[PDB]
Amino acid sequence: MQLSWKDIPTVAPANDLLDIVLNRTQRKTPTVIRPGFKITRIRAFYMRKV
Amino acid sequence: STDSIVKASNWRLVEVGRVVLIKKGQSAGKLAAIVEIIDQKKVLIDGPKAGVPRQAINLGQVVLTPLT
Amino acid sequence: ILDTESYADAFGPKAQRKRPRLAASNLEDLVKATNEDITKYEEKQVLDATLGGNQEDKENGWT
Amino acid sequence: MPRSKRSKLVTLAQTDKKGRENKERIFDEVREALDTYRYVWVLHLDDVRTPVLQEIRTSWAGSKLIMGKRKVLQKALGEKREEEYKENLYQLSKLCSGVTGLLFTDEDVNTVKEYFKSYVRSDYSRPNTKAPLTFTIPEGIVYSRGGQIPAEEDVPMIHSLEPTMRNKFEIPTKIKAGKITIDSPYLVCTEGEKLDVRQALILKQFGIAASEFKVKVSAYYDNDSSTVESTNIN
Amino acid sequence: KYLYLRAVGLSPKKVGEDIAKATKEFKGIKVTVQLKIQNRQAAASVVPSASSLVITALNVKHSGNIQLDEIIEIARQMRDKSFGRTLASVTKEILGTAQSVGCRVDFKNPHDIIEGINAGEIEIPE
Amino acid sequence: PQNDYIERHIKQHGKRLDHEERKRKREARESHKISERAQKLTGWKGKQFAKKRYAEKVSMRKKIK
Amino acid sequence: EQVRQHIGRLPSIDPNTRTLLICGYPNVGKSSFLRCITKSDVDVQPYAFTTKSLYVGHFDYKYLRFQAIDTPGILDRPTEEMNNIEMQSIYAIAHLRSCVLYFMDLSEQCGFTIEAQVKLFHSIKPLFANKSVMVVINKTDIIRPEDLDEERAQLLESVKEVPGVEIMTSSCQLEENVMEVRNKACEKLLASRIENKLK
Amino acid sequence: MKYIQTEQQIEVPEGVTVSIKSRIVKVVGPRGTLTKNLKHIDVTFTKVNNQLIKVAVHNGGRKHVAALRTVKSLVDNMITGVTKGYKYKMRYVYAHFPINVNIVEKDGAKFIEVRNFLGDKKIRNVPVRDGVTIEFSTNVKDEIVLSGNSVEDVSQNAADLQQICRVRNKDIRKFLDGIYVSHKGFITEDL
Amino acid sequence: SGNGAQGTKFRISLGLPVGAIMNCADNSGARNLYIIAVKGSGSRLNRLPAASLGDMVMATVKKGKPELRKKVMPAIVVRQAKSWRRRDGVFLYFEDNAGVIANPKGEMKGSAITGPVGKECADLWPRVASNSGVVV
RNA sequence: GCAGUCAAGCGUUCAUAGCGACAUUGCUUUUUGAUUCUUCGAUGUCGGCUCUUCCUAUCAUACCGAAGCAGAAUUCGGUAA
RNA sequence: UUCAUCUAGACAGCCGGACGGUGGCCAUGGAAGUCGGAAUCCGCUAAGGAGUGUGUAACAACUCACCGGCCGAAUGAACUA
Repeated sequence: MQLSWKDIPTVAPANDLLDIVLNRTQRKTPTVIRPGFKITRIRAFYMRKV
Repeated sequence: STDSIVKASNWRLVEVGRVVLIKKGQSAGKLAAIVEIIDQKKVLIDGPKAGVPRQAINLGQVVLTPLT
Repeated sequence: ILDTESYADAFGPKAQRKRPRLAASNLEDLVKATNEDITKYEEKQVLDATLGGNQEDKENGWT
Repeated sequence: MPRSKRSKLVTLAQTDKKGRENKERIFDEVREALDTYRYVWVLHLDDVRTPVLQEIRTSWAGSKLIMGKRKVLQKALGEKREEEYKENLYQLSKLCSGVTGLLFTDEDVNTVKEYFKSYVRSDYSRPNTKAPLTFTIPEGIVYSRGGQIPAEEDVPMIHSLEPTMRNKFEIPTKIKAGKITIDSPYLVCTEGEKLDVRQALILKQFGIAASEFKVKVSAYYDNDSSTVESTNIN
Repeated sequence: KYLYLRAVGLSPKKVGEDIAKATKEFKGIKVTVQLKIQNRQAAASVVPSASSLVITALNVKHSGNIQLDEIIEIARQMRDKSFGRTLASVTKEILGTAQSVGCRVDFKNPHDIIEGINAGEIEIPE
Repeated sequence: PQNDYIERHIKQHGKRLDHEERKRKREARESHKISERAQKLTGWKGKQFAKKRYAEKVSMRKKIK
Repeated sequence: EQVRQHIGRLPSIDPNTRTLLICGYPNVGKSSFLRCITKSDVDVQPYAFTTKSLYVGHFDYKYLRFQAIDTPGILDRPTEEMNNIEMQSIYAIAHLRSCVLYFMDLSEQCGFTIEAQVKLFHSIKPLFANKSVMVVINKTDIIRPEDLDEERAQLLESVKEVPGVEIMTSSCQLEENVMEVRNKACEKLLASRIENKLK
Repeated sequence: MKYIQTEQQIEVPEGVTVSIKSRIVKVVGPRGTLTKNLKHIDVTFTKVNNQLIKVAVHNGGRKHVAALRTVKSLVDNMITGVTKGYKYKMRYVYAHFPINVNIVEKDGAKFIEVRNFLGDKKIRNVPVRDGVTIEFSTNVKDEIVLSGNSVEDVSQNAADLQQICRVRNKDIRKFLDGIYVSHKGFITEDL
Repeated sequence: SGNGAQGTKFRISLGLPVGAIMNCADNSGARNLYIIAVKGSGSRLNRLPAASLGDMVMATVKKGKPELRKKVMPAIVVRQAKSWRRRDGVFLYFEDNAGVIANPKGEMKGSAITGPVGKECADLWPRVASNSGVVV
């Protein structure tokens, strides 16, 4: 908006942003696979993490 | 007319001169005077008129009697 | 620029940048520069007004 | 020591604890002064501002005033005859009665006693004493002096002082447009009041130095005459 | 009553054009000055201060090479308002102030004149 | 509101009447709450709490030294 | 983060709407032009910079919306040695199409002799080469132009030499005078805008 | 290590008579009577004197000796409440909407009724605990005084007002409104 | 309810599922509207979002003025062929189901509406009631 | 990740023989949001229709805490399936 | 366990002092120990930083570190299990 700029989102520090995004990955993605799974499932797991 | 009243439990005290009643062991049912206090659980008792040798004994082995 | 003045020196509670580092020589050159900037900006707004009426479609709220 | 204990709060300041050797130094300086100077007065300076003490200490140069722990001074002079330092000196360590200073000097006894009779400077009305006045904080915007210079002559009290005025001083204060303000006049103390801590902290806060200070001097030890004269100028 | 200020080198518009006289004996050296108002008119005065007098013995920086004949002088202007049994003490405050400023006294750093006095190598008229 | 309007508000009206004491009490309780967190935060939050406490203690030590 | 916190607080100055800046020294003692001619809170107590940023207020004149801007203040230094606080005032003057109101305090209170304020005006004259400018002499309820000195009045008549500049008396303690000053400033501003629009 | 015997001393003043049987303490004095049930603490009392009472724990741990000073201080607060009496003064402050705090009998009981808190149409009812007297000072505007023989009741009811007017979903740096304890004291002042 | 809707809306039988062509009642130049979405609809699994009288939809102009087609503008249903209940008990229906082009705040793009407009829609949308020559 | 650094500590007998937490530095596409609008061998067949339940690592809704959180909105976090 | 402090008064509390050159130098709208950059010394001392933090537009005030008064006898720190 052109006359005011109240609406910028909160920009966290670097380590805080690190914690935020990394923990969102560890929470909003599944976190259990086993080495006995098909390598396709292991791959899909880690590609999803990335 | 208006004094403080506090109900004091009159516990027998493990004190030098308290006489105990040995409830088990070779001195069963014999009196013995407490001679010194060793620690919280053990004391040195002596019961010479009843035939108790001077010894260090647990307090769970004897029963405090009202006599001092 | 970060070698000479840092972000902390540029702005903040510990800011040290108190004067503009490229202050103009005098007031009148500042004024004529400002007039040129305003003319350029307003001409830019005019020329971009030739591309839009999609902004006005936002007044009628379709996409 | 077993757990759940108060954590000692330390900070990063420059000055360090003095220790035993500073007391040894005070002890030895008192000893040498006793050997050197003649007259040794014991001065009671229980609550003394340092500029006052430094002016007193510089209103003469050829003498020396020594302070320190009362116990270390009584030790240096000696508790009793069995441990004293000069003949009949223990009658001085029996006369060290608080914040005590030792005034080793060669000035005539008359000069010193008249000076300590006639020296006075104003101080804050320190607590636990009879109040030397009565100031009522006026109603309205409280100013720095609380009315002791007029309102147009004084500046408003800092808004940041209001939490202290309201919590530590118990004065019912408001903030009206950034100015501390009481709706009704508030009296702090009356003449003759045995001051509490908060009364004397309020009086110091407004810079009310209506009271005065002078040195309470008890007996002095005359070195060569080896006796003590119980002067007492309270 | 008295009002003190340092920002020089209550009727504001009048005293400013009256205290210029007392200052500007100092070539733009910042000096504490006082005011002695009687009813509504003030009189200007320059207060003897260590830092301001050290500068006149010479952004900007101070290197000095001041000679010790004047440090004892500057100290001598401040004996009445200092806690010094000797002029050696007061010249030691002045040498401390000079070391704060950044100058050098008799062509070396002002602090060695402290232990110069302490070792007896330097002596002070008294 | 336009320019540092919260300092302006604190200057013109002060803070809440219990702000000093409620803040001081929270600070005093923080020593208890550190222990409570270190003994009750479980799992990943507990692991992070332990690691940040170790880092804060080593930074305090280095500050001292 | 610091920029976002600060930039979200900045006022909402519209360069294009009817604006009028309040230059010079309007904020003296209890009085302030921005607190009196519009609803807005501006700190006042006599030191050189009691506000470090632009403050905006608003009012309505002849059913139109106006904004009034209080500038943090300017010193009479050259441009190569002025700081950001007064670059704010200078940028506000130079950009916003406004009616500049330059205040002087003939009283003692601002901390400036009359000729200092006039020399400052002669310094910031070139910023005015495009706007409409007014001079406002305030605190006349505490000063006497009848006993105003001849050299003082000789400089004050000398500021009217600048084209488009006209002075007024005023006193913030009488609302009628401040409303008069605001009214004529607005009238000049509508005059210029209408001459533009009907062109 | 188990302390053989650790003791604390509860000093009874001249006008107070305390009765302690089976760790139920009754304290009676000029301002009324108080009773507290201490049966959850294994602690032993003793009347050493008409003006002193000894409270003691035999063979106690570090957690058990932590309860002697609590018991002693609780009995001490009883004594001070029954002689000096506790007086909590709360001041309610507001920016735009004036808080209206009245005392109303709802259903045979006594209630502080807070109204118009930040313009709320909700009426906030805080029950008055028994033995707590709610009084409105006239000398100072907008101040409540709570008094009673029990510090526990007075302080709890004061904190109940403090919390019933908690500001929700607003920036409490800007919204200063509420009922705040200003001063905790004694009714007398000075003896 | 929606943006610009006046007050609550009671239940009426849903007539217009997604994918339903409805006439353009106004004079904006569209000849029919194609409902692609319905405002306010709940998320039931296989249930198509359905629209009724007085409901705001999202519609594409499928036939008509080329200045209006290929665009997705909000619309407000003003008629309905599915019989619904009026509380003063009568089940009624119109002969066609139709709507009007509205900006999301409720204003009519057109300057008039032709044919009847249900009172449940005229009442709910003031700009519809203000542009409808025939109500009920 | 590799290669360094520092050193709380460790080894100990020699703290330089060596280990070594935390912290940090170099490498990764051009300092002015332009591009980098940009794709590069899954040897894999699982996936939808209906329908139930569980997990919490919570998206929403409930209640809280911390933020320049004025309001509105938002962000981060807590209890919570 | 090691080290340290302690009737030359220990730990915890109140109470008091917490000074003088001095508002040290530079900076600038202001910057007085406390936005900052470098000095960081002297005096007077029982002790008191060219200042540990809250604070002020700057000051003021409060604070600690440091002494001292009251009290009276043990206490603190780092480590190990």
